[PDB]
Amino acid sequence: ADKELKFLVVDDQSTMRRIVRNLLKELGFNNVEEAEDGVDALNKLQAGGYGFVISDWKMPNMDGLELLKTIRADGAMSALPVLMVTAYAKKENIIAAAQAGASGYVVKPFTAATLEEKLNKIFEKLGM
Ligand code: BEF
Ligand SMILES: [Mn+2]
Repeated sequence: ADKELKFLVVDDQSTMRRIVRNLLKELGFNNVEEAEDGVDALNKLQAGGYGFVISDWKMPNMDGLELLKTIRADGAMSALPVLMVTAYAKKENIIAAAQAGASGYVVKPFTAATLEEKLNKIFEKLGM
């Protein structure tokens, strides 16, 4: 994928945002911004230019399933890649996120290799 691809990393825990941002840097992606919940995310997205969203689920103000649904329903951003990265591991959560249009889903805790693999799977699916 294009190394200038602009990522938005959304998680309500600063530790997890730092993990994901650092992993992206190792993969050669430095154009990375952060958000703390779905509302903060949407504000950043409105500003434009984003090419990929990595999102937590459990967050105050707007949770990540609502964020994913909002993105998918909005004409300006309906095709934005959204990778869910969450501690929710139950199949009903996986099903609800998949049905809502998630591009992929990673369960926390996750290894660097898992994040790379799942990002690549999405790049290949979308021809990026
Ligand atoms: F708080 Be997240 F869904 F891991
Ligand atoms: Mn959370």
